[PDB]
Amino acid sequence: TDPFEDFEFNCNTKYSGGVTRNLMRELNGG
Amino acid sequence: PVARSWVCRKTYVTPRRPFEKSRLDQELKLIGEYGLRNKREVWRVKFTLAKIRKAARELLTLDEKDPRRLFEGNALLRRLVRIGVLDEGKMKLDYILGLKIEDFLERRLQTQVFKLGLAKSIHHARVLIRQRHIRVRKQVVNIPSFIVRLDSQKHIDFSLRSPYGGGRPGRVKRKNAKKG
Amino acid sequence: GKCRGLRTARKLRSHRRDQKWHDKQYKKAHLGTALKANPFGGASHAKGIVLEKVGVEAKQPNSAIRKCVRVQLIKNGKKITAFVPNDGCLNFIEENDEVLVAGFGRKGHAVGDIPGVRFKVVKVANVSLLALYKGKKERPR
Amino acid sequence: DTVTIRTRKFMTNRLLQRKQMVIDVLHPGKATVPKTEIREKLAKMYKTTPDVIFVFGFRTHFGGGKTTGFGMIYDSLDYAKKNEPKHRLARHGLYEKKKTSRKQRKERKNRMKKVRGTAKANVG
Amino acid sequence: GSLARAGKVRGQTPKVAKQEKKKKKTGRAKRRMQYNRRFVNVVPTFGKKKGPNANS
Amino acid sequence: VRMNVLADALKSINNAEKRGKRQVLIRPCSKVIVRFLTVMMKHGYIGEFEIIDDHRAGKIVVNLTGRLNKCGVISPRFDVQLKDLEKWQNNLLPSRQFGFIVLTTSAGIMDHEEARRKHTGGKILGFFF
RNA sequence: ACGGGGAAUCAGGGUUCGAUUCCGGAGAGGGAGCCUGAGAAACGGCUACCACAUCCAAGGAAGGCAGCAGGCGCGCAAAUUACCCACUCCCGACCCGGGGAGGUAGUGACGAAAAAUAACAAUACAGGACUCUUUCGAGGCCCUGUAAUUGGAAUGAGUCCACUUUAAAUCCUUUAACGAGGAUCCAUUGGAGGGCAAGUCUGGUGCCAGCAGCCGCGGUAAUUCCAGCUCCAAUAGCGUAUAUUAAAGUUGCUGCAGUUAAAAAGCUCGUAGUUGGAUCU
Repeated sequence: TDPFEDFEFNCNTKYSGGVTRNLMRELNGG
Repeated sequence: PVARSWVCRKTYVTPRRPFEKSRLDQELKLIGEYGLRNKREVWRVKFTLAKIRKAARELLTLDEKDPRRLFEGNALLRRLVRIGVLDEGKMKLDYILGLKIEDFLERRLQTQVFKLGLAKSIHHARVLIRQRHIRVRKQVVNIPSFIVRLDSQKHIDFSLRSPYGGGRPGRVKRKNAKKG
Repeated sequence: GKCRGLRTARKLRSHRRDQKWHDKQYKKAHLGTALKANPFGGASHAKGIVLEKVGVEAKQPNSAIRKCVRVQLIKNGKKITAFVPNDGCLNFIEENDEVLVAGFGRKGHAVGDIPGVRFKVVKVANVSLLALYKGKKERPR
Repeated sequence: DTVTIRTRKFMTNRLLQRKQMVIDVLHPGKATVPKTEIREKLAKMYKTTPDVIFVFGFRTHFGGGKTTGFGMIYDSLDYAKKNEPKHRLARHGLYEKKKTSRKQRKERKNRMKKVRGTAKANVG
Repeated sequence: GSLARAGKVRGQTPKVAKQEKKKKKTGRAKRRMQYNRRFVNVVPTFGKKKGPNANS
Repeated sequence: VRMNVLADALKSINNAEKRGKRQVLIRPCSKVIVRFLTVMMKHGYIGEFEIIDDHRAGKIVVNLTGRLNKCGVISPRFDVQLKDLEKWQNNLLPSRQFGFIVLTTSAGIMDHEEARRKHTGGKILGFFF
């Protein structure tokens, strides 16, 4: 599972918040 | 009409944002490092530090020769150096604003029992103090939050009735001796 | 602009006190008509007697039947509609029994799907709906 | 160790014919010393009889080290019986309180309030 | 708009009994366990900065 | 109409300093304007100025060293005690290291630091920093 | 709407609250009128009417808990018909009598303070390695770890004894006996899409049941319902309803706005009101 493109093809669907949260967790994990 | 007193106060403040990640991490670091029980101990030390900072900040707006500033600032500084939070070399009102929460957490009896070597770990120090094994001078102290003064640091012994320092075995040792 | 004079205290005070009425929350809390129209009469909770069970169709995008009960309050006899929160919880309420009812959490406003219902049932027959829901307590036999 | 007695705030009260003091009791590994043993110790320390020595209010410090209380040594036993609270005398068997409860006395008083003359003695 | 189905889904959900798990620590011990999990060891990480309850 | 000529003087100085002009004309002049200007110039904000003495009410030509960030008046002239001075300083001044509040006190027109030294309150005229 | 001292909140400015133990006032079912007295328009004093209500042999008599307990009713909403004058004081002719004032206990998760529910070690293993080496490895050279592993230590919750406490053991403290391995002597309350900390894991339901403060989830992979597991937030506490404070610079004195978002009167005059030019050492 990859947050980077998950955010790129889910930000309009029901899962926008989860994939956005995961992508920000990858970027700055602390 | 009753002869009782209703004077009481709360000793901590609940944070404004309940779920700040950095705040949670810092508070957990403090709890783990000093072996505290919950976040309320962190918040209590935070509240005392905040009140001391507030008094110092108010006193720093007065004139440097205002008699109330002199009296109250000298009292506050003497109190802060009494418990060893502040070095007596740095005894100006502006150095009070430089104190951290960990300076006040360092003076706890739990931390001091761990540091003086009477305990192997900080949690061991907590269970030691709570189990009436640690005395300050001649007084058995059950409170891990006991803030040790500078003049009291040199006298933190292992109690005169504790199995570890006084010479009477506990229940477990006595029962095991009675087994054989 | 605004008058800034050393002797304008009366003008400033009167203007602020007159303009505060155009604030909706202040006018609600100080006029008293909204307190008179409040079924609870300023109370946080109220007991009532259940008159019937009703099913209130949800709002336009959603599609469900919310379970509510008409309850007549003991204190003043006013009829209200109280939403029975959890699922299978309407089976815990009988006709003409006694319930405790609290607000819905929006200070006399409808909440979510349910239209025109601003109350929720908290107790029934002196046992809370949560104690019956989780099996901790049973309805008296 | 053994029990030790010290008398902190000694004072000679000639107005009540006694000597009043604060008693510190060192009992490093024992239960709180009974008042009677403390009275014997005070009698030995002050060269008098333990029947004019009244001790009370003994609080043991946390941790079990010592006990602190108050004590009073009277000039004689009659001066004691004159200046002493009745309960501290009864703790020595020198005074006996009434048996009746407050309720019985109050109801009896109100009953006698309803009669006039010697008939008051005939109520109860 | 019938009231006949009121406990439908809860009534027909297959009951599963809770497992017999060990008691969790409480108080200072639980906080010490959290501190050890989160700040002392980095065992479960894969370098990807996931969540504590990540199932993927 | 024209009330508070000090407000006009300070606004003219402010608008001229913003535009970068090296001199400003203030009219009419008054004792209070000259005292405020002297308080500014002692602290080295405006520099020297001249008073054109026309025979009805003076005018002033004020040189403008580019050191004045803001100058303003406080209207109405609130009466300020010694205790309220710190609150006024917090409200008006950009920092505790620079900037002055000017008061008219019975000892004259002077900055807040001078009034604290002299142990007197007064009425706040304006500020500059 | 009893007033104030004051309380909550608050950067500064404020906003709400104050029946409530201290001071002042008022009342003793509603009114009214009085006796005695230094002092009362007194009600644990009287007289009458009004309302309510009691005993009656129907001729009469007798009432006043907004004192302390207690009962009914009301309601979302509040404790024992307990012990004592030992303390604090008050009253009396009085060193002695009395005091539901007051004290002491009982109920008490209003609230506030301290503070348990484990600590250590040997033993797999995990990783680093402010330690040694041709990757290698020695990682007891430090620190983790559902390991129901094993091992001895520590101790109080509890039961109990003697003191001490106290007017009377009415707790706390003190001593002693017993008292932990699943230390079963078993911590819960809300949540896990976002706001907001923490699972698009599995099973069930299929715009139903329900969730959801708001946006929203659910019409067959439901990150949101019902559950299992796991996880996180606070923790002997946590959720909910309502009032209120900050947030709210969305009441703006500090400190808001008015072309088009809500908004400058159709226009002018004009009395109160507000403001009012330089100048006197």
